[PDB]
Amino acid sequence: VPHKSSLPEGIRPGTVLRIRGLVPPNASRFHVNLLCGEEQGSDAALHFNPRLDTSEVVFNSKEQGSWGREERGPGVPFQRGQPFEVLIIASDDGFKAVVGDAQYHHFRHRLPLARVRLVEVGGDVQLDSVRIF
Repeated sequence: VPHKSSLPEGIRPGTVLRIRGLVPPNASRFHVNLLCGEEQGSDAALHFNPRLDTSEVVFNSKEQGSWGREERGPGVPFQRGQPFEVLIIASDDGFKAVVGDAQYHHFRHRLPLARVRLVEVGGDVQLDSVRIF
């Protein structure tokens, strides 16, 4: 079951999402979605998708059900069995992903930031906390 964090007032530049958890020892993939609503099929402003099986971290958007052009971070700074800390930071020009102690990727806004209303974490992941600062 996905972890669904409603944010009815939305997010703004300076919003920090702090995600702490652990990658299960048998994990293949997990994701963090910033979605525009609570309904099924809602558009995704950001889809942040570590893929342990294919050694990549995919970034994308989704509109009217269709995935956009994939972007990728460098390598895969996640390991089966190991804890992680991810920051997703909103700015006027996009999202910054931070993993561990380092800036990881910058994802330029594709959808208006003001549309985001929900953070969804799904897939093969153990979540300890998802915090909005």
